[PDB]
Amino acid sequence: MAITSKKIENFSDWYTQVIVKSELIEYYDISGCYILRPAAYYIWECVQAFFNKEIKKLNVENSYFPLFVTKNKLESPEVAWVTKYGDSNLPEEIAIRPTSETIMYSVFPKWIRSYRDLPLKLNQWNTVVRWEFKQPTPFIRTREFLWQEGHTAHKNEEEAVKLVFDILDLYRRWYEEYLAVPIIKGIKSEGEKFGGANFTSTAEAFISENGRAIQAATSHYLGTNFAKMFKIEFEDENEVKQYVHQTSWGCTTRSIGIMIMTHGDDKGLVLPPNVSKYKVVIVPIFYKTTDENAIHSYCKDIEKILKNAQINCVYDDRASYSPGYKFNHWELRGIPIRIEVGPKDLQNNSCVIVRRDNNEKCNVKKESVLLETQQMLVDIHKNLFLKAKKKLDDSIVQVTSFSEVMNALNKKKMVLAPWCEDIATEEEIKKETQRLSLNQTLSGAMKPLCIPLDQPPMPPNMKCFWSGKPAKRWCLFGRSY
Amino acid sequence: MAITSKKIENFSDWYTQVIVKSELIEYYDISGCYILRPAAYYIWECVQAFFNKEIKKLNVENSYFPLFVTKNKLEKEKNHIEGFSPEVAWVTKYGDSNLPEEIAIRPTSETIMYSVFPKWIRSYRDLPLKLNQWNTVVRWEFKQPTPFIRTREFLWQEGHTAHKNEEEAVKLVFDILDLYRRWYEEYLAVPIIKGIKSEGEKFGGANFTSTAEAFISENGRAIQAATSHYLGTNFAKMFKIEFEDENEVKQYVHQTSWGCTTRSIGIMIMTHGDDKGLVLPPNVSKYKVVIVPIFYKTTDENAIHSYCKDIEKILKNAQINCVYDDRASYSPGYKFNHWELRGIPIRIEVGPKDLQNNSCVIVRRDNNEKCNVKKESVLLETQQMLVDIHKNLFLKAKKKLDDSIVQVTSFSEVMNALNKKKMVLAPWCEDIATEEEIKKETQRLSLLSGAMKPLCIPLDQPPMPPNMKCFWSGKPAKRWCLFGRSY
Ligand SMILES: Cc1cc(N2CC[C@@](CO)(C3CC3)C2=O)cc(C(=O)NCc2cc(F)cc(-c3cnn(C)c3)c2)n1
Ligand SMILES: Cc1cc(N2CC[C@@](CO)(C3CC3)C2=O)cc(C(=O)NCc2cc(F)cc(-c3cnn(C)c3)c2)n1
Ligand code: PRO
Ligand code: PRO
Ligand SMILES: [Cl-]
Ligand SMILES: [Cl-]
Ligand SMILES: [Cl-]
Ligand SMILES: [Cl-]
Ligand SMILES: [Cl-]
Ligand SMILES: [Cl-]
Repeated sequence: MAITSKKIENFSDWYTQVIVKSELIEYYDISGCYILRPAAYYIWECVQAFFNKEIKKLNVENSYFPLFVTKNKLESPEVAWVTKYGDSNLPEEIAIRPTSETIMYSVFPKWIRSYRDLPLKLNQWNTVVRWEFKQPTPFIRTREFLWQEGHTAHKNEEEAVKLVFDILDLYRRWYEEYLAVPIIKGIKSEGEKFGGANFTSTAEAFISENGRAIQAATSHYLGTNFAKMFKIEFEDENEVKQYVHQTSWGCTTRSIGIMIMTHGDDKGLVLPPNVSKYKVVIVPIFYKTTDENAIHSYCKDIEKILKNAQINCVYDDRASYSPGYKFNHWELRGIPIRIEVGPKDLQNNSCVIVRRDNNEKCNVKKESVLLETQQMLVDIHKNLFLKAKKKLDDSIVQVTSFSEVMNALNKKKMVLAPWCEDIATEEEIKKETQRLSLNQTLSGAMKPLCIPLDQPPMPPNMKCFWSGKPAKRWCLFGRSY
Repeated sequence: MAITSKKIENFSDWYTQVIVKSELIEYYDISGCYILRPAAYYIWECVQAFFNKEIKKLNVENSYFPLFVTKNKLEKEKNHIEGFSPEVAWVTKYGDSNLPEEIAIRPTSETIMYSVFPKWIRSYRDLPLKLNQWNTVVRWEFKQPTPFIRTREFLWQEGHTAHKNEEEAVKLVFDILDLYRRWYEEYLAVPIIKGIKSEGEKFGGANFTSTAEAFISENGRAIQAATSHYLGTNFAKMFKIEFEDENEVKQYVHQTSWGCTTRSIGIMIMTHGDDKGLVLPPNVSKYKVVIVPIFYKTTDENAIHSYCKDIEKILKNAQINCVYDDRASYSPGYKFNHWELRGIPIRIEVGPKDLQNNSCVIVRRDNNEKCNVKKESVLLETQQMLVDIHKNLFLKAKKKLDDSIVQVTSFSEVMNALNKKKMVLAPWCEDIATEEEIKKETQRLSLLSGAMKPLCIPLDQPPMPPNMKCFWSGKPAKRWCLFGRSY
């Protein structure tokens, strides 16, 4: 099979082709739900192992809360409602969790009585259902998805904010160190922040081949807002009752999606080594051999070296298929490294190592196969990240006025604009960009993506690019998913 | 807090007290749904790690399939529908909107996965297909629930394979069965009986169902611990999962299915828990050791603090998780009880008298046996203790299992065995019609249901005399079968 749509030219078709033909995703007769085949679920398992290791160092503990919330306890136009079991009607409808704030925070008071019960730090690896009737995009925007949601309660605001930003850096490492994707850290505007949050912090990603931003992960400071709604109070060290200061943070399998859209090429899936089940595929070339079993033994001992070094590989000894067919088979599926061994290189005690990301063929003696493999795996990651980073940073153009924006938006860029952050302007900007875009399947609108944590200098009397009023801060704007 | 009910005299109240006060579960606003607090979810995490690494050796791969299924796919089922229909949860409203196309929450994932299996299996070159899911399922039963054991929503793994013939599939069925035995014995220290299920108790649509059964001798109740089904070609015919074999002729795949749930946690709790509360196998306790200081007005409290922090660092540099209970507001005895309630396998006490000797007291949660260890060896003895505790928990458990089986030849022996909280081993003709007769008559003579059901036909069969009759019908007995009250 082959990718018959160029990514730069027909992005959404390239994407569906890649995710189905690499065996990541299978479509399902309920739209917005997709089957995660082994190759994608493996990526999820990897980032889950990493994130678990890292949040246990923050003393977060894993737990599992129910899938169902009662109607009253959810007081939304996006929720699947259960009503019957078999043919009998439920006494009252129950909702499938779209998020678990109201499921968890209504039992938090049974656990929190005094300052000696804090901080409470829980995490869930679960599934949520968000039944939006807009159009789905696999991984990026789906009605059922896997995620992790963490929730903490602290005795004050300093501890809670510190954790919000510790989690945000763990999300940075999740994307950069495992998915080789660079992200922009920022604060969400108050029109786009989480409902009930004090502030929402965020990591944003950008798909430059189609000009779209994607929110990669979120860490919210809820403050005492949910504490006052659910009366989560505690006796402090002065016998005074106080409200807990709360955080919640989440990340979903959308991350896999962002990864595919960043590194994928026209040959197919390109996988960062850390998240590929097979890091190496060994492909024999049997033509012109003198001892087929010698080629077998040679490949199998390369295999033994690698997995004795904890490097998982597959030996593709299928006899019917040409070497070229197998090269394409494993390239499509994103295996980062291929080892070719033909009769000349058994004669030389060498083998050819091929990097998936640049297709550079390299002749290495077998004596240093492992070392070279390990080095290349590391370098593959570096290069995937670096290529992505420059692509990200060449996608942001600073503008001082709205008149420069549409042009920048039509070259598939993000605008860094000085903004007064007044909430009424978010919708005005969205509709104006929406109407101007209506002149050549997803939305033309431009929205605040985030106020970046790393700020350029604000010149003295800088006017807001939309309002003409004093500009509060620099904000990223762009089309998104 | 403490356990005020004795396991042997009020089992159900003992159980609810233990699971709540050890901070294992929390009760939820919706009946039959429970919160798994960190201590129980940790056990789930451990057995999941172990099972993942074992099934990956069998070349099973993890996957994730949707939570929902249309009626179209769920009714391709011939007898699967008979088995699961009244407990299926139905989603009818979406936001603020009822749409005709109502969808069901998975009670099990056969009809979800097998509906796409034909797309992935075309040739013998595609076989075997081996998939596993860690997920949640919903079985909304009208009967009243039991935390861990019978819940309306529960966590599990479900594994599903397809093979080119019967030999491969049956071999995998029993390899998975032994992985389940290892789950229970090596991690939960719970002995199980391997067996084959009766025809009336086997999974709907399965050719045969193999099973591990556990028994709670303190209330005479059997609990099905895990199952491994050989589905043969039943689901393959009904879902048209065919493949071209080596001669280019269509065949049906031979399928297996196997599952195990958070029920195992409950089984563990019911096996080892005692009147002091939870008793955890060390493999599934987050903390292996709790250090409690003992303060007497003879020595500096800071010297004891330093000593315990030394011990804690010794243990944590050896990858043994511990906790030093430094809390100044509570007595040592309070801490003893606090941590015995929560099932920590080992407690280390240091006071003045073992600080003077560079030693400490090591106490085992399973038998309260105390040891006096010099500091320089704490580590290794702790290590050995952790192993021995596990084996003790297993061995004790096994013998209460072996003493709980009464072998009978006549129904006249049955009630006296059931009312003495045993399961019976009885010669049985295995005709499906007799299962309901037995259930009803044992319910009617008992004072949770009093019925005894067929549990398993054990793989280990005692010899069967040539003219032995079925204990219930008088017809020639075929095999020995375990009967008991259950959950
Ligand atoms: C996979 C995924 C991840 C996240 N989220 C949430 C934010 C964040 C950022 O980190 C997070 C951790 C919590 C991200 O991961 C949100 C959705 C989602 O909203 N689903 C419902 C749905 C279904 C549908 F068919 C279509 C649309 C839809 C809406 N507009 N358009 C053009 C299409 C929406 N889905
Ligand atoms: C945790 C769990 C595990 C398993 N399963 C099934 C077998 C096995 C072990 O082989 C497995 C698949 C792998 C086990 O784990 C089945 C249930 C369950 O049937 N839930 C519904 C329910 C809810 C309710 F409130 C009450 C009752 C009910 C029915 N009778 N009584 C007296 C009470 C049932 N629950
Ligand atoms: O949906 C969200 O953004 C928050 C964060 C994780 C849990 N709920
Ligand atoms: O419920 C059961 O018993 C089978 C085995 C796992 C999937 N379905
Ligand atoms: Cl892993
Ligand atoms: Cl705490
Ligand atoms: Cl292969
Ligand atoms: Cl195929
Ligand atoms: Cl403590
Ligand atoms: Cl037996």
